[PDB]
Amino acid sequence: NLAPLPPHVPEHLVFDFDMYNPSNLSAGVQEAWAVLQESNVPDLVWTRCNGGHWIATRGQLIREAYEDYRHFSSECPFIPREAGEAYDFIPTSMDPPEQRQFRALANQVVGMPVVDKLENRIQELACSLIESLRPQGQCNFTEDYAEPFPIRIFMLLAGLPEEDIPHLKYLTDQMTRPDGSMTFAEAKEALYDYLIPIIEQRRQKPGTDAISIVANGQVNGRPITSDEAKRMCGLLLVGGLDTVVNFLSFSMEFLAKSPEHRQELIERPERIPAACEELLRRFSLVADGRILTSDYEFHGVQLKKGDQILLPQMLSGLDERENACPMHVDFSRQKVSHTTFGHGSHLCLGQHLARREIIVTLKEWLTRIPDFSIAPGAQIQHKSGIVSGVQALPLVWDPATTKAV
Ligand code: HEM
Ligand SMILES: CC1(C)[C@@H]2CC[C@@]1(C)C(=O)C2
Ligand SMILES: [K+]
Repeated sequence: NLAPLPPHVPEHLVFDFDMYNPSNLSAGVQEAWAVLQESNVPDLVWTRCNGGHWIATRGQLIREAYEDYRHFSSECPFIPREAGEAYDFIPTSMDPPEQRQFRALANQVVGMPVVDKLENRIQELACSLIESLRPQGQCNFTEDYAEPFPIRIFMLLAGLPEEDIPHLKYLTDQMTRPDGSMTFAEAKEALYDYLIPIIEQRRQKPGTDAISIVANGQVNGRPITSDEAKRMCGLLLVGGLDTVVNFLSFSMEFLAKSPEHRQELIERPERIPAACEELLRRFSLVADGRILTSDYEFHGVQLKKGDQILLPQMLSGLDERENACPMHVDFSRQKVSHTTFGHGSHLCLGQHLARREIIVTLKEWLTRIPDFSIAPGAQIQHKSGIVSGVQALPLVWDPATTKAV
């Protein structure tokens, strides 16, 4: 249903896009969002779906809004309004200047030096999963690799038992793509209920895992509070359980459907990092936003204090004003423009971990299983939300064409 149009919002800017169930979803989720960049769609539209909110449709406006934290605050960064209001993860719910001391701490548990320390385990897990799959000649990619690989790495980093994954994964998914059994506030409450006693335990007896490091950390030289540590750990959990997991499935679906692209990476392994970047542009998948701190005129549109604005990270790289032939995957693309990992002061802290997971996946998979396709008959379905994803990805191949390492 459609929220009544607010008096201040011009009728000619109304485009009722539903970010949790977009009209054109069956053509693929990026395609469905890309309808916002068809001719005759303004740079900034209002949807009456999900309580009503603005959507910036072009990378120029998305970037500008992300840079301007004084007008576009991350205090309420999710749609619908109930979810954005409840949302209190650190650092994402804070604006500069107060945000920064918290980023620095988070960077200590997911930053480059940590990723370098994880490198061998990341490599081993990829190899163990793929080798185990190789003789079978099929898999359900979402459950058999896309989920266990990045998630087990995160649980290792966090010192959390893998048997807790089903519960934590369910809760994280309700925050990004709710099935309707839980509001965002209920899912958050449950994530914090899980975390509170582990945070307390690890402040009493500090270990070397990421929760211990955050919960015993300092921010600008003063001790972090129990409550702050919980709000940061919760975010780390969502990042670990619902980002790369989804991205790997878009990429693998594409590689399954495109022998010529796999062939390029098989003949030319050195291109994998570039291919990773071009897939991160084409299969970009996050869309969150900001709240207006004051009435503000932005690109000839009057925004009112309290208005929410969706600033889809997904859209910048798909905009033909940033990338010619944006729906085409070109691993040789010269200037790969995107905001897949966000933009401005909230630039993704997990991006080095993400790219390492993606590049290790591509290298290891294409080495052992160069030739695969979608299961015959399978109608691949995407799902949309704050993070988009793939419902199921059944793959098949002939074991005879695979290679043991
Ligand atoms: C394909 C993988 C990933 C994508 C596309 C992604 C995307 C994003 C985006 C767009 C933001 C900014 C959101 C905003 O400005 O409101 C962000 C922030 C963040 N990401 Fe990622 N991310 C990914 C992987 C990860 C992983 C694996 C982790 C950690 C386990 C993580 C940790 C974080 C954290 C802690 C922030 C908040 C930084 C801040 O608010 O200052 N990310 N990410
Ligand atoms: C938008 C995000 C991808 C970013 C990290 C996890 C996520 C869902 C957030 O709450 C901030
Ligand atoms: K909030």
